[PDB]
Amino acid sequence: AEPGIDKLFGMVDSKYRLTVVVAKRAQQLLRHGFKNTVLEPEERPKMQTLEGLFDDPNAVTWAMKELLTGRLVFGENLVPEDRLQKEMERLYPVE
Amino acid sequence: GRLIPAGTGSDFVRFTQVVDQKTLKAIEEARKEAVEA
Amino acid sequence: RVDYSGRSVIVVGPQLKLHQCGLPKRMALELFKPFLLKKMEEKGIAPNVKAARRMLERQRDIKDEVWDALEEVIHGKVVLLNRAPTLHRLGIQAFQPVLVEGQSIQLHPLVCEAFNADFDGDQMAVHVPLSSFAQAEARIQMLSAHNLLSPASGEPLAKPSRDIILGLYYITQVRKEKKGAGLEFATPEEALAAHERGEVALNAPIKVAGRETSVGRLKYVFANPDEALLAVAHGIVDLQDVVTVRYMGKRLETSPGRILFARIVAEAVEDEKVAWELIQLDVPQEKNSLKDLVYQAFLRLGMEKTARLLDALKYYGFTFSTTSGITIGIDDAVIPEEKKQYLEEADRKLLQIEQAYEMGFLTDRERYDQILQLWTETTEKVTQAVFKNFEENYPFNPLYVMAQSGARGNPQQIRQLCGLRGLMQKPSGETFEVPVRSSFREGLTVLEYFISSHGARKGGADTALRTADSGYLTRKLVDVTHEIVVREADCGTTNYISVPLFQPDEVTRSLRLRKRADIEAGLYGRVLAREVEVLGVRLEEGRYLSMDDVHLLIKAAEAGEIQEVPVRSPLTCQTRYGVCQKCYGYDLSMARPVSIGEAVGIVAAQSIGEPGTQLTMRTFH
Amino acid sequence: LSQFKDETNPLSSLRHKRRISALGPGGLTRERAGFDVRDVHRTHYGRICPVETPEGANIGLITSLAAYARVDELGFIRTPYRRVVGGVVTDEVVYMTATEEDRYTIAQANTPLEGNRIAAERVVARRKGEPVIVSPEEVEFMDVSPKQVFSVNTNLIPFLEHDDANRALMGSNMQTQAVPLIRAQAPVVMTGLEERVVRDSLAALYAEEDGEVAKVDGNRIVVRYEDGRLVEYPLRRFYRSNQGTALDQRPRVVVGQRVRKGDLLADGPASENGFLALGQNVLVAIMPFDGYNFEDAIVISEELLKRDFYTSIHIERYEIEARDTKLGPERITRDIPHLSEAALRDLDEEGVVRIGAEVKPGDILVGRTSFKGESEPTPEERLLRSIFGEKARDVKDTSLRVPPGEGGIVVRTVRLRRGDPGVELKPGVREVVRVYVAQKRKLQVGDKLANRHGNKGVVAKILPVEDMPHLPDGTPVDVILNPLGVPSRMNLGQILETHLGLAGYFLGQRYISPIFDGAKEPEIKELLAQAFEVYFGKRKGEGFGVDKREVEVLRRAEKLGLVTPGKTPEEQLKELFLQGKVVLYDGRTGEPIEGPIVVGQMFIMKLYHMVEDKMHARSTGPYSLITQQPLGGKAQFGGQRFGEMEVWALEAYGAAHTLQEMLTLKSDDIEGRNAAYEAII
Amino acid sequence: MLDSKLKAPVFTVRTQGREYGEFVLEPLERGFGVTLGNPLRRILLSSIPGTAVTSVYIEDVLHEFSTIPGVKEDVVEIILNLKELVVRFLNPSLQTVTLLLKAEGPKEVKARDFLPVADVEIMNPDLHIATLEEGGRLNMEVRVDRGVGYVPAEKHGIKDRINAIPVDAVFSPVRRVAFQVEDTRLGQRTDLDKLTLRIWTDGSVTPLEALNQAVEILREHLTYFSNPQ
Amino acid sequence: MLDSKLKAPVFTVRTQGREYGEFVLEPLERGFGVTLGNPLRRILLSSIPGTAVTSVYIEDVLHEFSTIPGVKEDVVEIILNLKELVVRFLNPSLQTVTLLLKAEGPKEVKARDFLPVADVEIMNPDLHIATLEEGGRLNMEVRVDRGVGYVPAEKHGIKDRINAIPVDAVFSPVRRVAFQVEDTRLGQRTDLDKLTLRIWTDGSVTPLEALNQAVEILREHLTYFSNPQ
Ligand SMILES: [Mg+2]
Ligand SMILES: [Zn+2]
Repeated sequence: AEPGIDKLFGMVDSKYRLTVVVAKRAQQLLRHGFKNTVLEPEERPKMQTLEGLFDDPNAVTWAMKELLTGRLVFGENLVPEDRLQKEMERLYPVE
Repeated sequence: GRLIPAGTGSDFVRFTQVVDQKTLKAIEEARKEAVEA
Repeated sequence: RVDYSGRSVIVVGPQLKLHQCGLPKRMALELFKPFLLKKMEEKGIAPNVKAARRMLERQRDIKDEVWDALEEVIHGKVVLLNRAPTLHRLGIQAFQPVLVEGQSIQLHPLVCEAFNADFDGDQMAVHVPLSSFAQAEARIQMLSAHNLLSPASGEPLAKPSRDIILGLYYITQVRKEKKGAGLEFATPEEALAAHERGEVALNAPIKVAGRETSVGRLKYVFANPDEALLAVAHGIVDLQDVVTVRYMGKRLETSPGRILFARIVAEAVEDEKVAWELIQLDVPQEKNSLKDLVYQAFLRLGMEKTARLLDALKYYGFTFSTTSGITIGIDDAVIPEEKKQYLEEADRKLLQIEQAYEMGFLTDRERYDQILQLWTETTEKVTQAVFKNFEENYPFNPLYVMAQSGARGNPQQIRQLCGLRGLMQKPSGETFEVPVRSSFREGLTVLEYFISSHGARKGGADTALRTADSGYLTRKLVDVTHEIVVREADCGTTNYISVPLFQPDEVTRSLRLRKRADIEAGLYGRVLAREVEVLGVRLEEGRYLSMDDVHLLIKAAEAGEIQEVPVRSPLTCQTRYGVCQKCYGYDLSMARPVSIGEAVGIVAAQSIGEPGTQLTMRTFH
Repeated sequence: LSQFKDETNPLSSLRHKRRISALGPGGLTRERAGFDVRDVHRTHYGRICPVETPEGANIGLITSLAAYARVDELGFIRTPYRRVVGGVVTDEVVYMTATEEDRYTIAQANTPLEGNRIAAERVVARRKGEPVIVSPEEVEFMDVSPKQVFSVNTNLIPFLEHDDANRALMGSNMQTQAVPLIRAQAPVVMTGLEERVVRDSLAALYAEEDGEVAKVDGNRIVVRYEDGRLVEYPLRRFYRSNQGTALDQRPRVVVGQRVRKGDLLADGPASENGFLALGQNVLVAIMPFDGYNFEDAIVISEELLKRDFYTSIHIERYEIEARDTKLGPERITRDIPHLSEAALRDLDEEGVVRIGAEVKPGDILVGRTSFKGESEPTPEERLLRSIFGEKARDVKDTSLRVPPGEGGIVVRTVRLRRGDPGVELKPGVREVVRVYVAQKRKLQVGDKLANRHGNKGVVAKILPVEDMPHLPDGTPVDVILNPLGVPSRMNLGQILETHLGLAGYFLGQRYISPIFDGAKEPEIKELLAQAFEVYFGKRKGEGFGVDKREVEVLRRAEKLGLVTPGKTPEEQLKELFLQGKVVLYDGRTGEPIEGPIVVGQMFIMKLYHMVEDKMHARSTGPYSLITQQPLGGKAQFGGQRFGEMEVWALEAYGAAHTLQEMLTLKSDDIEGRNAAYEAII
Repeated sequence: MLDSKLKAPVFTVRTQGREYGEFVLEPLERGFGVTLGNPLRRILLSSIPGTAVTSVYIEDVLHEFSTIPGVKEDVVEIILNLKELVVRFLNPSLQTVTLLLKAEGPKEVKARDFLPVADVEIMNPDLHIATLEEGGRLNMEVRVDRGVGYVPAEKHGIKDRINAIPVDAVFSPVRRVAFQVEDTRLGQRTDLDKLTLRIWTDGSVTPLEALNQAVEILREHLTYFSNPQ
Repeated sequence: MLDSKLKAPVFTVRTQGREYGEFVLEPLERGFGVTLGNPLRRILLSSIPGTAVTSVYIEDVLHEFSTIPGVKEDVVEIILNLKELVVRFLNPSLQTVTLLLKAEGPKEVKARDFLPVADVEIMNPDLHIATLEEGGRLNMEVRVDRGVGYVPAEKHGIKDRINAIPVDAVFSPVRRVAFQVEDTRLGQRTDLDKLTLRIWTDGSVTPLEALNQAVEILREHLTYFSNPQ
């Protein structure tokens, strides 16, 4: 199947929450730029024509791999709706 | 052709958000700036 | 009609994993055309978008670099597949495409059950999730390997089908051969020696009804696990033979095959001791033993870990199936001699009924109704006859193992080849007076055929008319039930239903335990309305009762401590449009509590519409 | 009532030539009622097959008639029956109406007979629709033949007798879908009507009276009768069948040859030698492979493709009209206005494509030209044209190209200008241009083959002759059929054919097992006995005995109960063989397959590929004018329907967006699908 | 040598032509004949190379589905007959040889009617190409090549003459392999494997030659286990 | 080299001890991984020589089913434990070596309690032979030999001492072989064989060493096809 799916399911209160989180996370992973991730370091996304998944294959496979770590935070009302898109634009550049 | 009332279309999860600790600090730096003069 | 779709003939993809499915590259191409176009541009293959388009307008103009591109685009994306009548949610599952050459679409064997699909030409359609969200849901909650347990019953649907069982079975069943002289090893030391040499001779088999150890156990003892199979490889012991082996702790008298099965699972999931806990190597492994294996593996080890074992079983089953050399042969359908006697016995028994009528004793009718019960009994007699034959003389008959294995075979079917199929009904419904004495093995004659034909069409026409009504039943059930959805917080209205464990009138009035299955149907994954102290354990209030708990309550009622059970149910929910977590229960496709937001309404409506196609339909009212 | 002839193959057309439908005038039987009509009635005997009806909604209402069943002057299916006078049977056959048949006590042909005598005291007969055990003194009439009970189409089945009437239907209908193979073979085992099917049908070309052969062209056999006269008999070389199957008459008689009155001069589309032939007899092992034959999959040996065994020629006519528009006639020329001459190569004759040209998807089959926009097309694009290079020829490229899916080689073309022959062109129609194209369809994994019994299935894998199951003597099996498909369904007849076949292979002979009187288990075990000597006899003389493997499998055979313990391996294998199964080694390991496995000459045909077969796949494409939903077109495939049942499937899951997608971006969201595409891009 | 090494596989051969060749090898320890015979068989059928008709050119015919007058056999039958034609060249210098043939009138055309070529030999002389009645024209150019395996006419595609038509490639020289492992008796220990594999060949190459190539492909493959990583 | 020869079997290894060792080798043309893996396996289990306990002698015990007092473990368990004992001699001169051991009283007997032998080494020292409480007699003579494959105690039969009991022969240092043939992708042609065979070993020899021996036994055997007759 797909990496720690159970581990993932366990993080959320609802199944359908783990779908919303990953989907929205993948959204922004493209929009603000792709390096928005929190895990470029030692071991991260990879593909083999050459190992280059490091740039833009599957957004969603990333989101999950990050969410499986404890860096992201998904709340019902975490950060004010419009003001986020503004500060994310400011900090994450190749749009 | 509207979103389904049931599923992800749940009002329970329609609205959800994700943030990196990096943007966490950024958003309240915005709040710190709220201090006038 | 959807914009990114496509359909072709499907074909079994044995090596393929649950996870994936083989999709024709040629199809992937115009399927993922726009997605390819830009990665074309992202790499030197083409300067741009319109360039890339004309670059692919023809077939001969494709550089093999393009495939490399397409394959790269499809890296972690998944498509949806859909069979002919979509009857339940699983009638559409998601998988990872593994581009392949040719026209046909490679489908995994295990999911062939979910979509009723055989490979006689059934074609499956395929769609593509375009938004990042659409794919998110598609592979998280709609991929195949994530939905292993049925929404109808908390019983596995990824159950080793026709071949896999057949295989996994043959490897684990033990054999028995000849009792000529004494079978007493249990006590004499002269018995171990004498019957060890006598076995060396031609009188005692390696497999003999000796109660503690047949000389087969006497001769061979294997220290380490591997040791056992090596001897097998060298032609010392066959897999189905009875020998003695040493595991983690005690000397276990178990055959080679059964010991190998152990490893297969033990390896599938490495938690070797957790592998031994949930398996029964004490028996040949039927579809049920496996179905159970899957289930508990699903509850104990985890979803994906389960998927693994599934393909693991799939692979060895298929393999060992090929080697076993099981094959149908005219001589394999064995006709019991007993047939001639049971026939001849009911034969004269008919003469008497005619001798009775010829006198004036029995009414026109009485004769008829008496002759029919003559056959209906005689026929059922030959049927236990044939099986007993196989049971005692040919444990490994080809025809028979498929039937006794979760694999292909029906008791009333075997009867038409080895025994005989005899009573066929007239056009109207009044069965025929004369039976069909022949079997399929021997010439079903000219007439007996015609006679049987009548009942054929009524069934064929029945399937066609119910086939559309299974659609009838569903529409009506979804029209009423669609709005119903799990939206909640434990609805506070505690009004509950009590599930009976005993039935009144089968016989006038005697109280008795309801059917195991039925009871499971009533309490599985339910939420206890009020606490119940039963056999020693204190079932907590609101606790979701696992299958294991519904197994305790039954043993308890067996003992005599409970006759009903307090459980929250949709029948009594407060939430006007909707149903809550506590009132629904467990069964999401997952065996955990129901997740808020599941479209229960439909999930229900479907589970009742599909089976519907199996129920007889003569006239509505 | 009148419909396209179905000539997938002759047998077919024959059937469609004589099938009695319910539905029609409307006065007789509309579809509303049916269950009483749909069922088989006691009278349907010898009058209508009980097997031929169509699987599906329309069942029991549409059906072909029986073997001898014939319409007396006014439409009452009656049939032939002999006259048995006392305990004496006769040849005077009475074509008896349906009604008169009830007045007499009729008997079945299966009744032991010496010539004119009836041989057993209690012997079956049937008064009126009801089976009755009558005495030789009451037998007034007897059945002509078991054959008159069913239809032609069914009578072609070997041991119909051992097959469940339900899946024998499948067998009957399957032959109706048999595709003519360049290499046609008759069945190793036939019923007996193959011969008269091709003759009553008009497949092969027979000889009027006796004589000798003058010329034997690939296109004509001018025979010369002994009457002092000679006639030229043309042969429909390669003709298109309404459905697209090849109908070629290919000679079978050499120059200067004796001709029997009524002897095959040329064979029909599918006849080998006057015999009906569809599909080819192939040696088959009946066991389980990896999963390659899991529910109903067929594993095939590459070796079958090496030989030109399952191969069939196809042909399709592409047409295009030169239309008369008020904007200017659609010229049909070699001129293709906008980009390359590389495409014009095969457009040899100016305009049409050259014969013998290899046309692949997307090549110009024909070219035509129409005008677009009114005088001033694009204000922006007119600028671009002035800029980069003013090459102004305002005509549009509307040219018949090869639709996706495929074409082959062009074999014939027809160009009917406005109308001077004796052809009337439709109004507006300036001229028509057809282009017949043909192609070879090799056997491949997508294809579907099925024996006459009913075993239907699709090729899942083409294995290298290198590793599939091979017999002791190096001859390997061509196709590996999965046992499991035999118990559920009930047609042992296929397992009986395979057996009789095994004999026919080593005995180099073919047989004819009638419908219910044919071969009988002892006679077949007998032929196998003769076979054992050709298979193992030569083995003795050639120099060698039995393998370690061969003995090993015998060990797992006696422990099984197929061989009488104590006998010798050469005697044990004979036993084993008589049972129809022989020892087989893996091929991919050399080791043997624990336990004997049956193998033999089973006849298997290949089925016709519908226009569906064409694996559709669509990205983006046309849309409908009023309802804007994806629409199948000339150079783009057309979308798949997402129906209610499929909606609920997703509804059931939490697929919220995926379902929204299916209803918006992918099908109806006009602005959606556009911004969708671009975004993806 | 005298004891363990002199007791060595006695390679014995029995070859009667280029088509059949038996090969016995007899003391082999335990389950070795199998270990040997099987791989060799697998090699013997897939890896050995040979010759096959790769292209054809009838001078007045344009497509493969054409019927030629005076000729009883249609192009599809003839091109088929050619597939069964077996040729043999003697050296690498001969990669692609074009055989030529033209027969007019009343004679039955056979494979030997092809004009001889220096280093090429036709083992299939009496094969039947066609039957010409009178005014029977037949002028064809058939290309022959040396390759391996099966190659569909659709995969290569010939380019001799624009009106020529490709044909399917039937390359393996080996027709069938068979190997038997029967016990043999050696002084004190009876358990012994005896491998005798029988090879059949179209004639292009010989059983012995085939086998030799076989064993080398195996050896070459066993060397590929040299540089770890 | 660059095209067909540089595209050569990339022999990759993953060995993490002397017991387990993976071996991958891809691209292999068609159905070759199988043609290779199968024989090698067959060799890996039968041909590679080793050492196993072939005979035992307890001084007061007469039959194998005897129970010895003071000793918690019955003869059948101990003779079983001995099958798990792995020894290694350094040279041919050592065909049959008899290891000796006697322990009295309260100590737990282990494989190291065996009196050392000049050219023999016990790799299985801490293995557990038995538990002696007090007045515990234990004087045993265990015969060790070097052979190949599996040999049932019934097939050989001990002749050391009349009261001795034979043991089943655990010889191949290799415990289990496994080879997988999964497809691999190479540019143009997809059909490709990838062979990765996993070898397990008791520790005596190594997976790599085993495999190498294996391949040579095959090669050596391929040469026995040299002198016809
Ligand atoms: Mg089907
Ligand atoms: Zn509630």
